Amino acid sequence: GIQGLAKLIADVAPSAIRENDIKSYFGRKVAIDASMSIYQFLIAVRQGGDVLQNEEGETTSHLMGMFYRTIRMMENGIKPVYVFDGKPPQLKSGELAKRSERRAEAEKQLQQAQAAGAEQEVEKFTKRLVKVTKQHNDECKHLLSLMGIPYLDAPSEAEASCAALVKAGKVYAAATEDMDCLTFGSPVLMRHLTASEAKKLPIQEFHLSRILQELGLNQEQFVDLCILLGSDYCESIRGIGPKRAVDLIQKHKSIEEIVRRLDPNKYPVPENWLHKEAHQLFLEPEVLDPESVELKWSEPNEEELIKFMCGEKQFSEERIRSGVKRLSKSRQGSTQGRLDDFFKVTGSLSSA
Amino acid sequence: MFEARLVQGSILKKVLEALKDLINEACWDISSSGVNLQSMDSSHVSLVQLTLRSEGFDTYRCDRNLAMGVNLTSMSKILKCAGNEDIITLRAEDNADTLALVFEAPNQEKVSDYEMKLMDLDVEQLGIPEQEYSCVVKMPSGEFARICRDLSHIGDAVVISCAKDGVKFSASGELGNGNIKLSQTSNVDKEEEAVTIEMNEPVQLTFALRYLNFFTKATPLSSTVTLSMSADVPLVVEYKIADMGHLKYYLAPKI
Amino acid sequence: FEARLVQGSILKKVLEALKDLINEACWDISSSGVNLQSMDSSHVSLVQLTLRSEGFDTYRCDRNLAMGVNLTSMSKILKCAGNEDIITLRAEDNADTLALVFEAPNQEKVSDYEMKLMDLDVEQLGIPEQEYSCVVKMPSGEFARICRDLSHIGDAVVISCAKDGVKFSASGELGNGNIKLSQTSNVDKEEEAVTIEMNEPVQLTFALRYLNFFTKATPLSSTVTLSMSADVPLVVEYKIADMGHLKYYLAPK
Amino acid sequence: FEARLVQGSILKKVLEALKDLINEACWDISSSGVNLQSMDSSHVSLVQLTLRSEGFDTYRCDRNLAMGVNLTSMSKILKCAGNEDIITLRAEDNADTLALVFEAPNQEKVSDYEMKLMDLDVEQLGIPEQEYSCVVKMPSGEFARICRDLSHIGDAVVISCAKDGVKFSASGELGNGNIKLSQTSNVDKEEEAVTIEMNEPVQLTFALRYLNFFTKATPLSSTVTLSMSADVPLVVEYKIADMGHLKYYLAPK
DNA sequence: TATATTTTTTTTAAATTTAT
DNA sequence: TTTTTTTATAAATAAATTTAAAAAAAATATA
DNA sequence: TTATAAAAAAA
Repeated sequence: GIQGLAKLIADVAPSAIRENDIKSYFGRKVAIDASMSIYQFLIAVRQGGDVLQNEEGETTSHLMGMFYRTIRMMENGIKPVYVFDGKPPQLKSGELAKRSERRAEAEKQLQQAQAAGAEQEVEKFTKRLVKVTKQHNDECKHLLSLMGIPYLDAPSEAEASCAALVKAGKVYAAATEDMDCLTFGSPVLMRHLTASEAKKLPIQEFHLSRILQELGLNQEQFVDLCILLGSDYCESIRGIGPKRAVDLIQKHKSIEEIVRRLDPNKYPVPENWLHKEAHQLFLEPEVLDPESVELKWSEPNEEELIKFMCGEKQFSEERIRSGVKRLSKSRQGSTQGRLDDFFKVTGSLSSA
Repeated sequence: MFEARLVQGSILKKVLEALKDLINEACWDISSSGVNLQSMDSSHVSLVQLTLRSEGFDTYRCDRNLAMGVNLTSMSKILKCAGNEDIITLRAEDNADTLALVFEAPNQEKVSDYEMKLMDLDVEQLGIPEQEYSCVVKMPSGEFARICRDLSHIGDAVVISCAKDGVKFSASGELGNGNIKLSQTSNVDKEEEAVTIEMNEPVQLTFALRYLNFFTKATPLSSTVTLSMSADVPLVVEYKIADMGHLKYYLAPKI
Repeated sequence: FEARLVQGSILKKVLEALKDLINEACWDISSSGVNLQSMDSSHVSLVQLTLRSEGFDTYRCDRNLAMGVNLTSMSKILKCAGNEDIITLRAEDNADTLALVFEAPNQEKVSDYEMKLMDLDVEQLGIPEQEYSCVVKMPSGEFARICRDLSHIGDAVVISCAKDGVKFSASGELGNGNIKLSQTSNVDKEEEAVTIEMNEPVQLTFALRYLNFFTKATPLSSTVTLSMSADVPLVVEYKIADMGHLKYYLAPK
Repeated sequence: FEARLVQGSILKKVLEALKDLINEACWDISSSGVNLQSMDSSHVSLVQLTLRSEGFDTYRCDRNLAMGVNLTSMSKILKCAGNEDIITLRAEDNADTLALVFEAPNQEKVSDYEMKLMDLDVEQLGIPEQEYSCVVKMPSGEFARICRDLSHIGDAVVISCAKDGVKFSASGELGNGNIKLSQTSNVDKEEEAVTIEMNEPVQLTFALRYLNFFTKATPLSSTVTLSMSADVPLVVEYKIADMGHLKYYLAPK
């Protein structure tokens, strides 16, 4: 959760963003932050109010949404892996307390909104407060196991494990809407992987190497800039926005030289700093070993998956059967390789 | 400073007709050795390694190495203005924001001095090793266009099988299985209807059909298609222009 | 079943004629010919086909088999064949694949094509062989001119028969149209012009979308044998030269 | 009114020249010949068609008949006429039907064709003969390629007149197009030679969609007469072979 | 047979409710 | 004179289904 | 996790 970094890339270096279409990633192994997907499907999938459930009162919008999105990405040749967030770090707790205060005040407007009688505000502040549990991620990993599509459990941060997965070459690119994966160290970052059309949502492919080439920076330089735009792991300056962070990073290289040149009368310096441990955690988080995990996209199971998806969820079994048939049809097809792994780049060529 | 007078302008017209729909924006690498192009597809499957050497040009001179960025849809739309017998002169100057195309018909009087605004394009050049391809199939170009179109009528993949007796173009689709077989036609003397196959290892590879249909728009350049390929090596579709250079088309295999 | 055509452009023009009229057809392969009876997608126009066995080069038929073929798919596969291609229709008794073998006239390229056959066997409606009052044996491109140039102005032609000439009368909303031909039994030109065998007058209102579907068989035959009577569907013969014939039927409005 | 015409391709190319510009117009048919002075559906360009009665073969005309035809509809009627058919127009006093009769060259097909006309407002603009300072006599194919190939660059052409030759310039997103034409003073074939008569040099800007609609008339003649002067409509004249002319008009941009 | 040139198929991006 | 927190706001979807709509390959016509 | 228009504040 980085404040305005997408606007900074869209203003400074438009060549770093390659707005592609959903079928263009037809051979790429893709690591997905699964928590963004579960939060996307537990908010948008609604029918005028309550979350789309079964008759047992079990929340099951995220399973049907990930079922549709994941089979629509096997249809376009994406081989995904969903990386799940585990225990949050100690520096996450300040923004977690801020988000808990936001959900508490959203609970307060939900308390005064049920007595108001307005049904739009009730479903709106039900969309404002969603908390994922162990049971949602457990049935999410169960559906991924029954679809034959692998899941990875991060020890600290799923964006950090995604950026460690891309850096080890196990997957081509990280898939989150966040700019955290650029900070944690993924060279290629994908965005907006939904099931939509060409005009509606393009795929914002963020290349970190193009960002570091255009800004003239490297990995520890971009982390300090990403702190100065207000990351969740620390607190930025009140007087320094995006463009002033660009000018001060291009003036002072490390963040300690920014500490070595400030005035407290003009620029309000936040006391009790967290930037050293935030820099040491964005550079060096604790993650899983990506070389020790083999990624296999196996054949989807059929009868246990249809009894799991309809015996306790009361779902349209023909749509589930057609989705497993499309996953099994598109899984066994011949994938098309690229020319990036056959011929190597000897140098770029600009315009003159 | 870059003056490239080309008498047979139909060659450059057919090059841009071939290149208008595969790649949409290419960077022409102009050197003193000749006009070159090395640009990939937007989906990173196909590569257009185009060269046009300085010997076939009627009047070619360039002071330094130049790399203009050209919208190829725009260059095809401005090169459709020239006829099939126009002498086409490429003119670019110092700090070239525009490229001037001069179409002078020999028997007629039209001095068609067009200009084209260039593009701010930054693409990459890739080093191609001079590999010894195992199965090299020299065979007629309109036959290759017929094979690629009539197997794209069935499906989306052609499984090219090569052997000593001939090359087999098999395409599995929803209608059925179309196995186009060819024979080695070096025993029967023909002037251009010759399937000359130089095979070292029997290769059996699968290629796409949208990119092969994009490749077979280069068929009015020459009557020879040099299908150079090997096992897990990308296919080379070379259109050897008799005047200068060769239009080489690269294609990654399907797995 | 193995039918080898020296002139495979005949079967190419047959499937270019029947690619848009009927979609799925039942090729009733006889021991002495290739037969087909099917109706269109709206079940109003009847198509009859007969490809005789002596027009083929090599023909064998060990069993009377009725293949069910989507003609759009086999038309797309016959679009792969050239206009000079030797076409062999290999089949299998147990396997439902029609191995279309297109061979080049020179011995350098052979192109084998299986296709997937479904099962569509329905009750064919056998026409009774009856005498026809007005048999117009007229050239094919002239009839293509009639069908397209009267479908430009209307949706119905009201064909009138007479001894001196046949009149194709269209009275659509854009205007009136009366194209009247002239009787000539190979008198002036080198091939056979409009020959009318008229006994009783014919005054029937017809359709033009189905006649536009009918006139796509005009590269097969040089002549069209329009035979019709009062309140019967007309017979549009496309007599293929020493290979067989192709019929079309359309009820009056 | 009756106007037999042994070469129907001229009237066919007239109606393929005017069906894109004008939807509905009044054919001012008089005793001196067929006249059509009408303004298009977008109300920008004026078309002056004059077909003289001396060019027709059997022309008779009683009064001044002004019938309002539909150009797309009777263009679809002239689709039925071939390249070589003899077109015989026919009309009456009390009737509002433009009876069209097409005759074969070998006299075997008679294609009667009536119309359902409707009345329209008779608007006669009547641009007088302003003295054009720069008159250019271009071939049909050269002007067709110039308009059709500068139309891909921009929607506006810049025509420049000089003693050495005419300059066709066009700008836009597609760079800058700029075409010279050297004035060949009767040294080549006279159907190919470009002759310019210049009094003062003329530099004007015209649209290119309307010029594409004008240069659709290029099958009619081998010579196009472009007449230019300052702040007047541009004459794009198509001199039909001894059968009057066809003049277009376009205000400058 | 290029060279366009309209017709007409073929996607395909809109805009609805359902996906309980 | 732009920039920057700083607000209290808004929001995270994809298929079942037509349906009007815009291209994109078919099939003439023509020079 | 976003994305906004809006607005006082400030370099």
